Amino acid sequence: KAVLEQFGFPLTGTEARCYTNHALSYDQAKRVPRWVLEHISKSKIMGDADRKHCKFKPDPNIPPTFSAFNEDYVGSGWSRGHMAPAGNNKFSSKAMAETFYLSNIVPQDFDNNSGYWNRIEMYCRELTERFEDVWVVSGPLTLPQTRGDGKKIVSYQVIGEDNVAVPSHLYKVILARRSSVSTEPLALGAFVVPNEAIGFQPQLTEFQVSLQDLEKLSGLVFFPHLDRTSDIRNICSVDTCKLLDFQEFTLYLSTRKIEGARSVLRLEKIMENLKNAEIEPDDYFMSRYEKKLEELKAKE
Amino acid sequence: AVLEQFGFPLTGTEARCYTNHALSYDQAKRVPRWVLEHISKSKIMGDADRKHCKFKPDPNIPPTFSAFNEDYVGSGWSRGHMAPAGNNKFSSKAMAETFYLSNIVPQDFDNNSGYWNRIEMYCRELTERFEDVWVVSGPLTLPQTRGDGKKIVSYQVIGEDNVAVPSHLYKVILARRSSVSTEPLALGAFVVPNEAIGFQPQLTEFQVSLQDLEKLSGLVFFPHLDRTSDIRNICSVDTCKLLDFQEFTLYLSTRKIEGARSVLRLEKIMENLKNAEIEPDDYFMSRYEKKLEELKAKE
Ligand SMILES: [Mn+2]
Ligand SMILES: [Mn+2]
Repeated sequence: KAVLEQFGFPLTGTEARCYTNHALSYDQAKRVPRWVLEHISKSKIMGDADRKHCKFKPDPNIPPTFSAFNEDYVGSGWSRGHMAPAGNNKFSSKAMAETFYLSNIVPQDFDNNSGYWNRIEMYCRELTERFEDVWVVSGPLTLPQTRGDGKKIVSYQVIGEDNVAVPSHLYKVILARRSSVSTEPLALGAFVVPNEAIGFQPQLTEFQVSLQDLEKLSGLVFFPHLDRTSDIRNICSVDTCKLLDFQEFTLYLSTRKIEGARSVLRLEKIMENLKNAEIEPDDYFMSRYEKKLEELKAKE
Repeated sequence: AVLEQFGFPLTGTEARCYTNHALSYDQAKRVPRWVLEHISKSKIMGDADRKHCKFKPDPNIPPTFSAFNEDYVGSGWSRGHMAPAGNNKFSSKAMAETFYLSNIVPQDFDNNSGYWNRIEMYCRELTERFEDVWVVSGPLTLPQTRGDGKKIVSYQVIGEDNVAVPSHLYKVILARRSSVSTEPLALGAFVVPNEAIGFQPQLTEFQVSLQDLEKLSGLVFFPHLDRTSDIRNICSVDTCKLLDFQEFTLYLSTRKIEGARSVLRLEKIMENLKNAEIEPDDYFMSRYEKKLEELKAKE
């Protein structure tokens, strides 16, 4: 109607925004993304892109009045948690840098970010070994709880002067295709984890939800082009949905710390703590360990 | 375009246009984000009857993201129009569409029949002085500050479908005197809490800058409006005066006359009004004694 629209309808700002290796819809009221879609493959998760050189910055395309800023996060007790992981963009330093735009970031628990959420990310990358193409939609969720008088309440903290919303939960929708020629039905799974320290006791399936139920909670329709009348396999039935256990994940963490060891004694402590946990180093750990020891012997 | 092979997720925020209002829906909260309406002298006159309308789900909203009457009834909250039904007396179709729950928000009973209603009346009143009035209404969930400084957003969700109950409501009023007028435009933004508000607060207490409201709601109102141009504050070019108690209490009483189905209930409207230390004006006595003779001609 021209009369209503004479000075324009209000702008919500939810238009899809495309980047090198991810797309997102931004929530200008909460200063966080509504959803972030990415595609993962064997080649994308390989390359020389170094996360150490990347910096968090406001997304230059976002109107500043609706953008978050590093000052909102630093000192707030919450971490800047990627929705599209930086580890999924080793192939392109430009793609990785764009995952450090705050339009891709939500306030996330430190332990969750470096723990259970990281392991889900790793599981998503692992799926590329068994599937050729993997699509992932990540995003925040603000869920209700039942107050003492039975009534359901949504409560969430809001940090910084820009009032960046802290989600109560995080969701991931994983879609995997064996290949573009294959006749095998696609594998899909929806998962919802609280934005807090989880640990190693709960398996990923304990956080699995039906796609319908997640769409009702998030107010979103994921992968709308996907025809649901066809057969879509449960990813936790056709695949494993098993994250790394304590031993494997610690060995993985201790292997990464090798490359940052700036002294020989840092490097032996890494080995020390790994031995104290009775986790025997694997061949890959030793190769990097020996490589770094002679490297550090050749430096001042 | 390998990301799009199976489509980006759907937020469902596209503008939805109706006979006399438009809105953007929030599928997660099951309430509108904003509702824009245009008011004029002609629109607010006509034979469209409110009592012929029913609240119903919006037929164009996906049922999975829609609210239902079962969510509101018994929840302690009223179904509150953003675009009021009273602005569509010219068209029964327009009025019926304001009863789609896509235009509805959980609203405090007193706020809806009281302070918010009075604001709706002031907007209609503007059509005496401005030939065109645009209004954007919607809910707001704002944070409250704990004693330690932490800002917490806390709102209730009602019904099986978890319809969000907002803490505040907002209105953006834009008025133009005429399409041939050199006088500048008039604009104002207001934010009232979603609760009982008495008669002491004047509307200007709840007035906020349009910049602030936009930062709180994540919306850009009237983007095609040039803000470097001559844009006047609505409360300096107009009065921003709501009806006081006596004016409003009389307005409420004159309308309960038309619903009096018996004489004994018709004079109790007179009695309650006199016991309210308000004197019936001519319009009251006019329609009052008319309904009195009408009720003597029935039963
Ligand atoms: Mn992370
Ligand atoms: Mn109302």
